[PDB]
Amino acid sequence: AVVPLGEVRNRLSEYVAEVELTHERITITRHGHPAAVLISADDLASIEETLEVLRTPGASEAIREGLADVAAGRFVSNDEIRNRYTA
Amino acid sequence: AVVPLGEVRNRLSEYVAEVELTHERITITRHGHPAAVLISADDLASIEETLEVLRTPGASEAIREGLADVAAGRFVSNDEIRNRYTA
Amino acid sequence: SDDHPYHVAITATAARDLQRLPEKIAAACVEFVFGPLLNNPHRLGKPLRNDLEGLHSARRGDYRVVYAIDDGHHRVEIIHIARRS
Amino acid sequence: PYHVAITATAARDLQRLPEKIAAACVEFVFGPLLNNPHRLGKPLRNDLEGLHSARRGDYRVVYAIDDGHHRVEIIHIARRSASY
Ligand SMILES: [Cl-]
Repeated sequence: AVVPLGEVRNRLSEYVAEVELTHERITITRHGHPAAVLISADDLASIEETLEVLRTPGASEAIREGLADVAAGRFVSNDEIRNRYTA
Repeated sequence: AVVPLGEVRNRLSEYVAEVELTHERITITRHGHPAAVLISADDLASIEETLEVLRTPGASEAIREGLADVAAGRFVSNDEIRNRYTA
Repeated sequence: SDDHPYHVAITATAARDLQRLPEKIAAACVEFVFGPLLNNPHRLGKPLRNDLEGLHSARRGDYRVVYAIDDGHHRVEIIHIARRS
Repeated sequence: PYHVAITATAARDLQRLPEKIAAACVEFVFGPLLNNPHRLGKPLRNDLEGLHSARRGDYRVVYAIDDGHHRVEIIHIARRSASY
């Protein structure tokens, strides 16, 4: 939603709860302009975690590979993995 | 900064301005529990565009090569670039 | 895990990742993946955005686990394990 | 308005691109971007702090703004739609 400052101001408690439970962003407007945004803490941290993933050197190309494994059901043995690591 | 909801409600304009001027994030806490984040629109837009760059194949290494060009002053002629793609 | 308990499914890609890591780091990741992660896949990670929507990522120690919560197959699909820095 | 400096990388980017996008990109770079570079683009974060990215059409323009010499350094030009 796009809500003017004073209206956000009057129902801040209500907008924060809505942002909390729907992850809808509230663009707070000042002078017909987008100044700040109410965003869910989970919403922001998932943007940031996506950034951390995407800046990892090989990550986007490997993820594409693992998704193709999923499509093929090319999964390895759990009991073999567990034996091989974890002492 | 971490701020309870009532104090945000009181000086929200000051908090929005502050968030706008620096790019500080206010973590809003309702009843002793984090709920939402006040972030600058330009700040949010800045991390969403960075996502777009990092998602683009080869962008990360191409940018390093371009920075290296700047470091060496390895620039091309503007007149030639216009020529090859204008009229 | 109860009633329709989930299980781990490790792609070839992620096993290759585990093999590429130092044995130490690989061990803790496997411990994390089959215990904490399998039990709270929604809580111990964050959903990803943009090209990566549908996926999650959980952070711990020197590693990042990128996974999918496949509810139709009652699976935690391990797609890629990468090193943190 | 600002001086423009086009890296060899960015020139090669233009060469790689479908001719129509390139011509549209160049027009953009020499006109509007050169007058309002702090506005048309958006600062980049994390490893890209110090850089700006602008987007329009199907092209994306990453650059640095050299205020101390009133100059725009074009670092990389990218195809917007491209993704893994
Ligand atoms: Cl196969």
